[PDB]
Amino acid sequence: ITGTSTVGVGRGVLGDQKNINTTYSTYYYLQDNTRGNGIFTYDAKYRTTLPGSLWADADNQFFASYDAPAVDAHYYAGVTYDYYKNVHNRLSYDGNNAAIRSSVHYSQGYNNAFWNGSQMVYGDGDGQTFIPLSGGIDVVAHELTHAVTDYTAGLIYQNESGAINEAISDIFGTLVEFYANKNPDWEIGEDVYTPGISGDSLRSMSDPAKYGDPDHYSKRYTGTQDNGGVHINSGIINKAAYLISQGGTHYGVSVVGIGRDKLGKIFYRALTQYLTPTSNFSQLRAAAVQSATDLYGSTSQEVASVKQAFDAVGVK
Ligand SMILES: [Ca+2]
Ligand SMILES: [Ca+2]
Ligand SMILES: [Ca+2]
Ligand SMILES: [Cl-]
Ligand SMILES: [Cl-]
Ligand SMILES: [Cl-]
Ligand SMILES: [Cl-]
Ligand SMILES: [Zn+2]
Ligand SMILES: [Zn+2]
Ligand SMILES: [Zn+2]
Ligand SMILES: [Zn+2]
Ligand SMILES: [Zn+2]
Ligand SMILES: [Zn+2]
Ligand SMILES: [Zn+2]
Repeated sequence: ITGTSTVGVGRGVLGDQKNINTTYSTYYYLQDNTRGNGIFTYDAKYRTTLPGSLWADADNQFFASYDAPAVDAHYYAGVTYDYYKNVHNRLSYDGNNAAIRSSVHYSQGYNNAFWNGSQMVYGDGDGQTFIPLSGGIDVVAHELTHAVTDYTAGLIYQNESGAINEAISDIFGTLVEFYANKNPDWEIGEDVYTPGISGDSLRSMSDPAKYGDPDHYSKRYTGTQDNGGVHINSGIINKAAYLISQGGTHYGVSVVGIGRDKLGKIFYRALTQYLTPTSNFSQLRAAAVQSATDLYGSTSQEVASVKQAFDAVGVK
């Protein structure tokens, strides 16, 4: 809509207060004109029809419980936009400042969130397994990174390529969580998963085996479930990324950590320049080594640490 850019105030899913960019035209709308071609948040009204109605509010204050998932979807889309622009010089998910649209209150008791090719979609969860999924910044950024992948490498969502696709989304979901300084960790989905249970998550990047996921190529899942293990085998790559950043000793291989910024630069270059739709784990290693070589030089510690980390998880 056309109107005056304003700043409202609201509370997110976890009860935290934040300012959000809105647009005034009789009502205040969840329309952020400050980022690219805009960030737009919609009410799906518990239907499965998309996108629903552009979110309208009478007083620019968003403290109702019904408001909370919209506040966080809107705010965390903006944080993700800022991360890709400020850190990687990428303008929105397509690199051409495409508008980011999100719908909240999708369906009823729906324990999922997804990028559907043109917008974000968030369920509210069932209140036991999940609370509204836009409350997790790493979830938001994970799903928006699938859009980045679709517009660059085009990794297909099965077998090793699909596990890479998932791991890329976990890596940048985590780097956005650190960028925002929003209770950062190397776990995925901890802020919205099992509200009754403290200290768990959907999966761990620092210790995938904590939840039974593989942390070495020799332990990879080889069956047909989960599209060939896309959420299971991602642990192999997630552990390598953790080692590249933080260092450690894993299956007897010592890795010198190089930190989070260089992790992000190496993987962003690999994704945007070198990966293809059917890249496998071995090709990811080659792409990451070449990216580190491009950025830091063939004899650098950065290249040596990438090699060490992939050796540690058994990927040659
Ligand atoms: Ca209000
Ligand atoms: Ca996390
Ligand atoms: Ca929990
Ligand atoms: Cl560990
Ligand atoms: Cl371990
Ligand atoms: Cl470690
Ligand atoms: Cl170990
Ligand atoms: Zn997803
Ligand atoms: Zn995913
Ligand atoms: Zn966290
Ligand atoms: Zn798992
Ligand atoms: Zn899965
Ligand atoms: Zn280990
Ligand atoms: Zn370890």
